Amino acid sequence: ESARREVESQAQQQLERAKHKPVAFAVRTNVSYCGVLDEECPVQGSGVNFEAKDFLHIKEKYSNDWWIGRLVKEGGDIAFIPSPQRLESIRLKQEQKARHVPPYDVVPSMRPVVLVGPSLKGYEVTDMMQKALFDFLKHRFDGRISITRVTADLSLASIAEVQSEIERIFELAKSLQLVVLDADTINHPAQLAKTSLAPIIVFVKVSSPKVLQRLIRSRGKSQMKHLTVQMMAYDKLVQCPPESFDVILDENQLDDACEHLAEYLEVYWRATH
Amino acid sequence: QKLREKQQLEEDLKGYLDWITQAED
Repeated sequence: ESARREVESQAQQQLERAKHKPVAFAVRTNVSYCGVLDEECPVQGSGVNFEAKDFLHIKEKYSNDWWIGRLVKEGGDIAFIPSPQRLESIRLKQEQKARHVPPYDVVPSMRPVVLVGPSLKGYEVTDMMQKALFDFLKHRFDGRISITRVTADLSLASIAEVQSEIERIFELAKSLQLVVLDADTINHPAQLAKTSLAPIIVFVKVSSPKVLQRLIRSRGKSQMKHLTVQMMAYDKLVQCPPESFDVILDENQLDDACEHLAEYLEVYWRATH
Repeated sequence: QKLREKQQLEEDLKGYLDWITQAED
């Protein structure tokens, strides 16, 4: 009806007016959704579509059932997004047809960049190889990046300092600037897997164990003593599945590893802007 | 034997060492 053509028209005018509004917050989805099928969508054909573990930038709220935002991927058009409420409905109306974990996790508007490997942090080889990358980033993305240290154990996400650091990370990402964390306690992807930080794990992967072993020897007797715990840490990371990391710096030349990481962060920047 | 592994080791070592020395700056 007539009053329906105005609502849809206006709904669509709210959708476009929001096209350039600030990113209120972000969510990582825990379920898939096919909005192109959702008939109740305020505007036929404006429903977002996403698989589980995707990221969404919420611009504004339309109603209790719908938000307005977009998928965090290049060419991510603004759209209507079902709220946890509406998703719950849908989850139940598909339950009755067969004869609690939330649909969304609120995450930082920019996923925290975190480095792991080639081995244990605290030792010269890993610390220096990662230091070289932090310096490169401080330079390549100067003007739109924040690189900060976190000594608090984030994998716990003292429990007060941890909370305070979680909040600090959210604040840093609010401006949509790149956020890189030099987190001393994170040596393995699984240590952040159950947090709500949804980091961009960058694996600095040394080709072979023989090589890493010789890099350690290059450091001197002091480092060589802790040879066994560095090699084990290396084995654990290497025994991890690919999907466990977002970026795998595979190259043996620093500048190539840097360009790899930069290309990736540049695609991310376009995706979030 | 397997002179390619030896070559590979020399290539990776040299690169990774330079990577480390660059951070020593």
